[PDB]
Amino acid sequence: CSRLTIPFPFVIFANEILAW
Amino acid sequence: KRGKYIRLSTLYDLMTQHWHLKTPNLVISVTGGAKNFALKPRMRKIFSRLIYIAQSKGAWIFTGGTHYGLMKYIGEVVRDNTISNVVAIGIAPLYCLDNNHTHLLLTTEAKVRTQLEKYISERVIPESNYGGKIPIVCFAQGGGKETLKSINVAIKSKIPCVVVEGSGRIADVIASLVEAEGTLASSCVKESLLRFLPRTISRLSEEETESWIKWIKEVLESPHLLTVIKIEEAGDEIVSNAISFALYKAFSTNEHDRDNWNGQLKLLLEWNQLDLASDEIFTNDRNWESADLQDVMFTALVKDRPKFVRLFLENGLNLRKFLTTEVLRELYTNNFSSLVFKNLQIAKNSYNDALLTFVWKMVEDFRRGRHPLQALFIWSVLQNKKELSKVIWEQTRGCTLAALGASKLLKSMAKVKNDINAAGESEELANEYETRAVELFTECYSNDEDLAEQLLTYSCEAWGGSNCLELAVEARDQQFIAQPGVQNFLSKQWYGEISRDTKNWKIIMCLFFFPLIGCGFISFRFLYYVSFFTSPFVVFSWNVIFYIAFLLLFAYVLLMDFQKEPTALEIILYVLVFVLLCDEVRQWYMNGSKYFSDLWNVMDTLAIFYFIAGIVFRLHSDESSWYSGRVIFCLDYIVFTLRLIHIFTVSRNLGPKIIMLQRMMIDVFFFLFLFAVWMVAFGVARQGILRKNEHRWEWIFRSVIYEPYLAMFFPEWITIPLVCIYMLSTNILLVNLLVAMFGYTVGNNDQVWKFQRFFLVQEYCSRLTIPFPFVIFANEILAWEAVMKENYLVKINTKANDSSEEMVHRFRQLDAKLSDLKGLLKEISSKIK
Amino acid sequence: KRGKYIRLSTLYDLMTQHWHLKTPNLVISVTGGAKNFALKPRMRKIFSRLIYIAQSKGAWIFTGGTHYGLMKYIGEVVRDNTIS
Amino acid sequence: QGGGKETLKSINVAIKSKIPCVVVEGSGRIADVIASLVEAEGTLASSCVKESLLRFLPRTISRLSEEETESWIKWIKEVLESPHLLTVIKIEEAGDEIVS
Ligand SMILES: CC(C)CCC[C@@H](C)[C@H]1CC[C@H]2[C@@H]3CC=C4C[C@@H](OC(=O)CCC(=O)O)CC[C@]4(C)[C@H]3CC[C@]12C
Ligand SMILES: Cc1cccc(COc2ccccc2C(=O)N(CCCN)Cc2cccs2)c1
Ligand SMILES: CCCCCCCCCCC
Ligand SMILES: CCCCCCCCCCC
Ligand code: NA
Ligand code: NA
Repeated sequence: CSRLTIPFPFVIFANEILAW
Repeated sequence: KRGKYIRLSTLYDLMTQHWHLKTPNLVISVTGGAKNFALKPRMRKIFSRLIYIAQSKGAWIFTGGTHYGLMKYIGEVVRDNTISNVVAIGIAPLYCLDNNHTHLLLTTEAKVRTQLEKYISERVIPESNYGGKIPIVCFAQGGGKETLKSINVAIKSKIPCVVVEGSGRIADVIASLVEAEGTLASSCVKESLLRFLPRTISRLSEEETESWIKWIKEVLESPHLLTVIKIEEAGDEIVSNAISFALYKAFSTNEHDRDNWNGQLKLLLEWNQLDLASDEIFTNDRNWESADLQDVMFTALVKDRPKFVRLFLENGLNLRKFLTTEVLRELYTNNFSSLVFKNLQIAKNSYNDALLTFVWKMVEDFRRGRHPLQALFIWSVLQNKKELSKVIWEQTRGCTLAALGASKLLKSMAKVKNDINAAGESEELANEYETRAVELFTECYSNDEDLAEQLLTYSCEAWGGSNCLELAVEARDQQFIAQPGVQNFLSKQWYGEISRDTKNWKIIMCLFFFPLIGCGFISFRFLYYVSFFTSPFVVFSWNVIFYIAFLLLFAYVLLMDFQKEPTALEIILYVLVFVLLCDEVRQWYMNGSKYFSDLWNVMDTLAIFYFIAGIVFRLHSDESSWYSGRVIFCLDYIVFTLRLIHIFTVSRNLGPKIIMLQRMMIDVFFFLFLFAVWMVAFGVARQGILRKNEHRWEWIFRSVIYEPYLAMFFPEWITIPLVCIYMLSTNILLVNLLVAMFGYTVGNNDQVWKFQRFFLVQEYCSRLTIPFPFVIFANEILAWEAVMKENYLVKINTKANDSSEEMVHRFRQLDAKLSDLKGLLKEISSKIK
Repeated sequence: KRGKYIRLSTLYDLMTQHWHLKTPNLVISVTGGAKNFALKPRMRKIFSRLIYIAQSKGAWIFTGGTHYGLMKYIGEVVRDNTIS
Repeated sequence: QGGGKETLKSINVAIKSKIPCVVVEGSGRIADVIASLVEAEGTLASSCVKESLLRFLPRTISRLSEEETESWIKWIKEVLESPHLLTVIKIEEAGDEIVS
């Protein structure tokens, strides 16, 4: 999941919770 | 952001009409501006359960809205509950204001606070739970003059009950001056209050210190308005055990509700006061007819009081009469949570079974418009009512069946990944309905086996449309099926009307010699042949014996026969293959296009369709396709023998090894698939390197697949990385081989194969009970387990022995005995004076 | 199916000679027509062990034969022991 | 096991007339009374029937006359004339085989 989120042929195209 | 403030020196309408809602409860916390307040782990817990109670009942919490000690802790628990409604109204060298109260109304302030809360106690309410009257409670935990007159002006002026506890300065005083009758104890206020808070008396005059004795002694003029949260109450639900007992005291001592037993019940039902409602209401000196216990029952179901549903049933309430046609539809759309019903949509669509379709349609026809007890049970199972559904289960008629249908309905609603908290709870509740149906059925099987096995196959009167066995295989309830009652049932369904005590070989030798059945050789249970040859152990033994003789005759046809004409041997080879196909088409039902997904049952059909093509090539009369009809018979002879090898493989390892096998079968099929992928890529590499560079046809695409198997059955610098291919292709294929070996291990093991041994034998018993050559020729027990359930519920209830050895009754039964000795010591001193 | 009834305002021979057997034990449960009866888990157990004892010793259990509270519970444990 | 006038004279006409033994237990209205008036010798306890029976069932006394309420004291005290015909299934007997 830390790779690119786009398929192979298209690689060339590219404090409120601490209170909880 | 919010927080409203009003400067102040008639009031109530400016906050219930302009601002917010009505009060079913109202709590008063009085400490005053104590800048210090020792919050223990206990006092942090008492005033955190209290705001959860005000969150549940919807109360107002009047306190002094300044940012010190308790009142800044009460404020910061309120914003903790609005993070995870509560209306904490605040009324107040110099104190700073508290930035956590919802509405602020700022010594000089404790008269408008009293005359407000004395007005809310004055009101008359048409909802009328507490006789109307809006329940007012006043807490107390600390010392000082201000919290002493707050208890005074509560109790003396009107009747709000007051709750204190034994941790503090003067709330410990009144916690000590209530277990004592000394004719108002005219100077024990001085004999208390000095030895437990010695520094406050030497700070003021005597005439006001005696006024504190006048203050305290008029609190104790009514001890029915004074509940004490004692220190030894080391458990949850002790604030509400004190608030409800304070509200029950003030309600029942009105001297008006002697005829109103029902108003005491609805009060004691809203709070979960079971052990108070049993001994103060249902004691048979009070007169109730068990006819007005029905609207109180419908409230005990919807607010999830499971202990009160049980108390209403055991005091006399016919649940069959109560569950009318409209109560179930005031329950499936009015009191059905939409998060479950949205989750019922996803379970019905993504993991669809025959039981869910009856459940999804019976939820719908109540929300759109007869076994009523089993509709209330599904209502309380779908919503994961953990302990209410255990009460309705004991009132159902088919109790082993409904414990399995609930265990399947939850196991399908726990297959939804929409919320893994609700899917983790309902899987846990399903695992204790399967356990509930194991130990009920072993109780039924420790009685006579002919009635418990009458109950396994009960026609259910359309519960879900299935018996207890069908509802346990589809649920994959491995614990219900691995129990010895169900395994003994199947081994009698497989041995048939033959007894299991005859021998194993004694059955087989009666196949080869029919007149041994008519003697006393076999000990089954006038024409015993139709009983012997219908048991599926004999049908399986004859079908394998026929299948070997079919293969020994197909070997004679292939070698000695088969010259040019299909003579009398080969025609009956069709007829023996035809009954191997006629039974397949009559078993081609119930497939769902998934019966053929195992490579040993699609192999059965593809061995005949590759054999029927051998009868096509047989009747062509030319030598160019007669021999092509022999090589398709000889290749099909190996397919028919591998099915015999697979029959011997399964039927020997049908036991503990049936999990190791058939997991290793799909693990070797994956290795052989990866080996076939590698042999294809070895074929392209070997064809691309060798000759015939551009001289090709569809010769290539049919040879490259087979040239490495014919290979199985210039060195400048590339020869050394050719070995690094054989050190990589050996590695990645040997790992797939060893994964196939040891993959059965990784992944209670007795109930895994006992479910599979049950599922395979019941799959074979669901075939025809006639051998291969003859396929062309073709509420009295629910009353019994109601007795068996009550014997079972006695077993699990009297298993509270390690909780009876917890001596919390014996820690307090001598406290009444030592106080029996205590009071007699005191009165004998009064006589000799 | 069964269940015999006699309207009544010397008696014993008309049930040991015409009807059934002799008594090694004889239990008397007296509550009267209490229309309400709080059956706890304990009182459900005391009056279920008792009928098992009368099953073992072969007793007669005289009670008020009306369908209310204990006497309808005593009756329905009796048919539970004739089922098991 | 329960209360009322009828189960009180049933214990009476059992014990007084002939000798069948009587078994009570401590869960009920007046069977809890005689479960409390057997661990006590007070020379027949001439008014402890009033010192019992009121603090543990307070609504049945204010439904009838006094001369029959004193007759209930006459009813209860002739039960206790023979305490060898009065077994109590006590509450702490949390186990099987306590009826027999
Ligand atoms: C030359 C041929 C004709 C003579 C040899 C006969 C055998 C090939 C046949 C007759 C006895 C048969 C067996 C009879 C008993 C067994 C065990 C039986 O397994 C069980 O009993 C499991 C118990 C259960 O499933 O509940 C399954 C069939 C099987 C292997 C049969 C497989 C084939 C057998 C060995
Ligand atoms: C090539 C071919 C095609 C169709 C049918 C056959 C004859 O197959 C049998 C022979 C003897 C006994 C039982 C069978 C037989 O039907 N089984 C094998 C039983 C053991 N796994 C099919 C199955 C039953 C349950 C799951 S699978 C052969
Ligand atoms: C379970 C043992 C069965 C032994 C086989 C019986 C004899 C088969 C051959 C009979 C001709
Ligand atoms: C380049 C070949 C190296 C030898 C391979 C040995 C594999 C043995 C597999 C036995 C399971
Ligand atoms: Na290789
Ligand atoms: Na290899």
